[PDB]
Amino acid sequence: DELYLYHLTLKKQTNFVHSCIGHFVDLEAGSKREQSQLCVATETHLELYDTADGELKLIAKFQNLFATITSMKSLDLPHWPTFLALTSDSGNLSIVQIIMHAGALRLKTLVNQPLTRTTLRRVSPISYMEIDPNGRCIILSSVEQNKLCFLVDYAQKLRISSPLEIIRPHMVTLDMAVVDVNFNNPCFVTLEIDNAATQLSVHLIFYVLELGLNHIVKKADYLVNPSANFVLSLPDLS
Amino acid sequence: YIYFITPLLEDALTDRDLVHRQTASNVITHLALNCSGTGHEDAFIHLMNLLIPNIFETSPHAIMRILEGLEALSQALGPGLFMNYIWAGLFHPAKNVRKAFWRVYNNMYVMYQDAMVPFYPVTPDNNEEYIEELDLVL
Amino acid sequence: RTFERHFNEERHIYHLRCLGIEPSSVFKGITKIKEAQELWKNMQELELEEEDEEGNVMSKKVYDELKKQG
Amino acid sequence: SRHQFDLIMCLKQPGVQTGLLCEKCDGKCPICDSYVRPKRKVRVCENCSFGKQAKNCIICNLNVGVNDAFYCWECCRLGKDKDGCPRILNLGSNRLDRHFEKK
Amino acid sequence: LTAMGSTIVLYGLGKKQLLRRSVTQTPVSITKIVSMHQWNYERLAVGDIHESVTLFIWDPAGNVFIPYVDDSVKRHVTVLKFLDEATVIGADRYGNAWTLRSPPECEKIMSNHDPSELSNGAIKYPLDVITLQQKLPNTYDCKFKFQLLNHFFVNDIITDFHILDSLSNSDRPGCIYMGLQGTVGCFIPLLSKGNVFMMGNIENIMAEADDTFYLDYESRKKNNIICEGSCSILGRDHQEYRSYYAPVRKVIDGDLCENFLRLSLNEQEFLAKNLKSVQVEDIIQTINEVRTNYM
Amino acid sequence: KPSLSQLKSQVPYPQIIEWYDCDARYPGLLASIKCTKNVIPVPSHWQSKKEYLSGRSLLGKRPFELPDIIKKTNIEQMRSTLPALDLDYKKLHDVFFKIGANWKPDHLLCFGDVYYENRNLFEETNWKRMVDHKRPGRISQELRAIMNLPEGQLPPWCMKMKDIGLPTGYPDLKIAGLNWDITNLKGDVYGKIIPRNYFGALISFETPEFE
Amino acid sequence: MAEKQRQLKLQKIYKQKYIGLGDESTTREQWQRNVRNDTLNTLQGHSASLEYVSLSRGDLSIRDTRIHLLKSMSPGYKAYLREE
Amino acid sequence: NTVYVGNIDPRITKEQLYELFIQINPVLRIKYPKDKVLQAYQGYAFIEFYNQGDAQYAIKIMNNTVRLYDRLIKVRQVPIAKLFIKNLADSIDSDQLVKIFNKFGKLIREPEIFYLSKLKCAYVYFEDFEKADLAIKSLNNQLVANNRITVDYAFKNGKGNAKYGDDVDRLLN
Amino acid sequence: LSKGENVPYTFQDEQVRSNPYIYKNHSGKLVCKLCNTMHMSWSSVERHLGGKKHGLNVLRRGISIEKSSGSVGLAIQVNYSSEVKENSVDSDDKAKVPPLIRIVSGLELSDTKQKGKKFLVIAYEPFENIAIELPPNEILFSENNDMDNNNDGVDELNKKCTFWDAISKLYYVQ
Ligand SMILES: [Zn+2]
Ligand SMILES: [Zn+2]
Ligand SMILES: [Zn+2]
Ligand SMILES: [Zn+2]
Repeated sequence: DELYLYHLTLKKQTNFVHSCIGHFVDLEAGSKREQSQLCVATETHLELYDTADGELKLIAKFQNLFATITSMKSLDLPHWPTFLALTSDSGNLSIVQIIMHAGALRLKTLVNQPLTRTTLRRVSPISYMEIDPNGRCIILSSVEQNKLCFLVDYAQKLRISSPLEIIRPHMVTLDMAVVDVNFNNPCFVTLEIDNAATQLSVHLIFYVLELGLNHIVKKADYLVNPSANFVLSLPDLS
Repeated sequence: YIYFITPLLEDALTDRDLVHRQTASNVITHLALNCSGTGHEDAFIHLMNLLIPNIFETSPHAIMRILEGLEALSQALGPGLFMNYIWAGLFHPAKNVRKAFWRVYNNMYVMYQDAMVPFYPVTPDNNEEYIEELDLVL
Repeated sequence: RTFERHFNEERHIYHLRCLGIEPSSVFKGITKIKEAQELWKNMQELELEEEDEEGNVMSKKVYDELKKQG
Repeated sequence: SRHQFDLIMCLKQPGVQTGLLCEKCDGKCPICDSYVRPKRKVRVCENCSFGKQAKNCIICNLNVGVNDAFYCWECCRLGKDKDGCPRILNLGSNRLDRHFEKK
Repeated sequence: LTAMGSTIVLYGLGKKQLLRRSVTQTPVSITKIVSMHQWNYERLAVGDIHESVTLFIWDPAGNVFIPYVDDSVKRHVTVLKFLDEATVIGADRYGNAWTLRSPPECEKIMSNHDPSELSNGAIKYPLDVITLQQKLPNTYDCKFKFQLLNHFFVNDIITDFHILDSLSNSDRPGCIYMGLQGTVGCFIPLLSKGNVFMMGNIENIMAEADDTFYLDYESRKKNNIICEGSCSILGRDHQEYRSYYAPVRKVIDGDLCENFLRLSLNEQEFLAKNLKSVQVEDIIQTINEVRTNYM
Repeated sequence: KPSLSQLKSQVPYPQIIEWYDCDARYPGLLASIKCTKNVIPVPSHWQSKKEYLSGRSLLGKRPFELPDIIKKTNIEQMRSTLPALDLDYKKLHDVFFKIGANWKPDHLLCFGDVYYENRNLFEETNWKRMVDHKRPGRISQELRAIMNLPEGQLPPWCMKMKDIGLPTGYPDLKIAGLNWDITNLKGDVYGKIIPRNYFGALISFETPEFE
Repeated sequence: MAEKQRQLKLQKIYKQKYIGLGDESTTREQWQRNVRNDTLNTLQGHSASLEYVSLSRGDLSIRDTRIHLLKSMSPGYKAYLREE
Repeated sequence: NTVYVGNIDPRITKEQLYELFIQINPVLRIKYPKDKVLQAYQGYAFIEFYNQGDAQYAIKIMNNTVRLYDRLIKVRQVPIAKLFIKNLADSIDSDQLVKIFNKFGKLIREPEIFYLSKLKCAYVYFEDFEKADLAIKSLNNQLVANNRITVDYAFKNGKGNAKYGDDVDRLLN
Repeated sequence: LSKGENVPYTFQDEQVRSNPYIYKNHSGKLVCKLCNTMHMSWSSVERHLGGKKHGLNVLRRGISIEKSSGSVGLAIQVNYSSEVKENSVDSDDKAKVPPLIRIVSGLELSDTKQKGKKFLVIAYEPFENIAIELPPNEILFSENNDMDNNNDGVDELNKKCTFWDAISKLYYVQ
């Protein structure tokens, strides 16, 4: 008497929330390496596109992911294709390498580190993700509560260091954009607004991860007017 | 296999001594966890209706097994259909019923944060600020 | 307990009923005659189109009255 | 643990390293102590690894561990998997009272 | 048939303006009516913002709609449609796609009685429903309830449902929706108890496949796909992600069973050994049947 | 501490509010939650010191009874309980899957039901089963022996219905010799009431096969 | 005894990790704040419910609605809008 | 909506009652009290129908119609001014009291003559507190039948409070 | 401990009991249905019966019970035993009490099937009761036979028209 149903997605969700710029696989060429290529994801859906022909081409539309991808970034690490560092629901940092397997491109996982709990939730250190431009450390955060940093290493096998925490209990975070560095030390900037305050105060704050002592440091805290929006990094000035 | 054993759990959850009510809830944990999403869900409402009165029961062993039982039934019924029982005495005058229900609300909150969001009992006049954007329609 | 049973009784129902407040379960919290009165006080348009097409404001019963005069 | 109340777990951010169980505690979920259907590997925080203490079993923390410790399927469904580092710290009253009872 | 914020109004045409042919006040709980639909001028289904849906009847000579059924869970409805006389599909703000069925005990009363009897007059209800009215006036105030028929989590916000009697001459009537982010998807009813059993077993295979590869890997390292999320590429289980706000009930995902086609032959023949049933080729046949035949 | 009369005035369903709801820390909010749509009240055995079960109701409960489907499997005779088995595996496997596929308990419970101590379901199921079989116009042979009313004989109230008329709640009731033919009276029946596919119809029913 | 004394401890830990958890006595304000934060996080997190809010409010850009929701989590944000 | 039933065989079961009375009308509920001491019913019942009309019709049809175990079943259906008066004359009959107090107020019931200490006193029931105010105003400390009589309110300390005036005013209205 | 007595289960639907209270419920444990007490072992039961609360409940049940609950005539000649079995019982226990007669209406019988006539029942302690149907509304119902002497015995019927030859054991009634 019941009603049994069968679901199909005929045409996938089309609103692209994420992109990453790296060079992923070597296709149809014996040896070629060029940084022009891009991978684009919307929550569940994911795709790979190519360039350098002057006009963007579709390469591969990968298998159904069945999750909510909350950030996607290409990390490039010194000494090699690029693989995308991908955080999502399930609270798992998932470093994924798209590859050429059998007859068609496949989406292959390398390391997924457990974080928080499996859902979208405000404590979950996702929704803000960025990578040191030299590929030394992935860095994650959440609104309110915690911020994490994983120190990336590469060897015969990919290797992820244990996370580095900073816990600011009431500070809810926005616009995590990270400053590039010369190998000196990874540094990143946030606009943090306080959850419990009698007035509206959004202050920008700098963090410098000290590779020497292996912890993240609060360096400069500057209060700005409540209308603050976002942050970008200026590379050098020298 | 459920369907047969709910009248068996019927007598177990009813019985006087506190051991049957304990041990039977342990059946409800292993049954509700891996039978969730199968589409029965009309037997788990029955089982819950038998469990809820046991929340006030003391002793460590029965209370942890009962709580685990309610948590397993949360995934069989779903967060909201399970919450409809709790919101009532979640405040309450009695300092005890309150102390008892805030625990189940703690476990439910740990299992579900954004899963309970549509299900809060909040209207614009129920709380001061509410959220103006939940009332928008396009 | 005896007082909680006093709320459903012949006599108390005679006091509510003879006071003018219809006795029922909703009125069982309370002794005092004053507040029950405010409780009872808190307990207690169609456009039928005249042929001229100005009766678009004209109510049902009004258009029935003009059925009687018409 | 589940059966013994005086025990206190760690519950910190799980690191990249897997816990280990002694031959005696082998094949048990650190949470509910269920021998059946394992699911995932446990992971322990830095402050639970460091030196020799890393080699000990993560339940009894006395004997040396060998096999990786697994979360049972149910504790992964309930999500008690990802709470934190599931390493027992204190030894509990039972083991001590045994030790001094014998001699 | 228009919906004010609280109340439902029925307008007919007139000259110099249009006029109110009927007005019906809603029960206390309903605040706004976001979407609503009819069944062949006999019945209504009315959605809210916060609460779920309520089914009415057009009562002539009472010139009013009388609620005979309500829902047991708070659900925020974007859109709503009658699948049949007794059942309804709806969507949610939060990405849920659900289907409700009015219980049979109510349907016997609905077929065996006139609408005018419902509002006033006597339909003798079983004592149970009454005692539920006295015991729970806030819940059961509108008698009976819905029984949840299907529930499914598709992360979009479904804007429109479209029920079709046939898709490209196919036998099984489907229902194709379209979401906010843009999407199209189809719920096809499976007519058999056998095919839902095959598709069920295939969904169960593909569901924990990422767990099967992993436990196999460990077991073959003990005696002689490295990641735990190997075949899922991410961490979500199928039942958890597809459940979320509430457990899936009868809806079995065909977008998971459709990935089995894209696996390598070694992996397909590896997963298929879990069944005493038919081989891989027949699995691919069963999967590929729905797009060929059913639409 | 606002009086409950002042408190009941805020509530669309004021009949739930109780004298103790006056005394909550947040009575205005609690009165809004408790009367919100689907919330089911706290079980009522709080403020009782009896540990939620006192034997007075529990002394007379029946030990247990197997479902009729399982009792059909004959184990009741094989193993003696109150106060080598040789069972067919095909039979048992057919009982749970093929035979009992759709079998569900008679009662279960609805969403709003909560089980209070003195409640007993064994009576309520017998009351549903009672309303189902017992019908107007018919009388059981046992009750006919109690009334000394042989078959084919009109009941003793037939005359007062001749004077006063048919039952009010039974307009469609047909009684022999009055609104309905007297010869059709036979046996136990002296009167009788004489007034899809749901889009998912499975059209095939196949249980999982053992072999 | 010792079991309850573990219950208090796990209470303090989970209240730290997961932020809002009612204990026994929690003011209506303390709880309604948690409800507000959860709701806003759901509205911003899912790109669906963010599209819906952005189109409904008719704002010029998605990021304006998202930052509006984040800012709304601070109490002083209401008064800040009133001073404009 | 509930009717009383009596002269029931203790051997009768709720099943048999329901089967009997459903012939007459739909029966909402049957409360058929049992002694929980002896598990033996007391031979009476309360049958609650859905409306009043069914109850009345059932009373009319089923009363003394049917014999259950030879036993013929039975079916059946189911605050004012007061004045104390002291030092009355022994020549005053209750009817003379009636004629005295009628002009002041309409008597809901008859007066009650009782002897205290020897001392003839009475209670007089009026339908109105104001009519009783007239009776006290004129009759208090007045000589009738060559005996001085005193008229006041009867104790419950006596009637005539403010709440008494209010709720008596309502019961009248 | 139990003195070898079988204590039946609560559900067995009643061999006379010693104390008609202590049972075994559907479970194993022992119960006292008055006091609603659960006892683990028979010794605890014997302590319950020897306890003070059970006595109070027995008395309260006692009060609870004690508050509720020229013409034609016929002549009968009933004969009794010839010192055959009455040789074992002679302890002046109502032995001086003669047989008694009463007129009973058939409206009440163990079977309750047919009725509508009276019976002239005659009873004696050991022997079984005896009845005689009286269709005639009235026979031999006299009018002040003796001169109003008041030793009611049992009733006007017995003194008025009965004789008990106790020496020969012959009861005459007319
Ligand atoms: Zn640790
Ligand atoms: Zn160990
Ligand atoms: Zn476990
Ligand atoms: Zn006793």
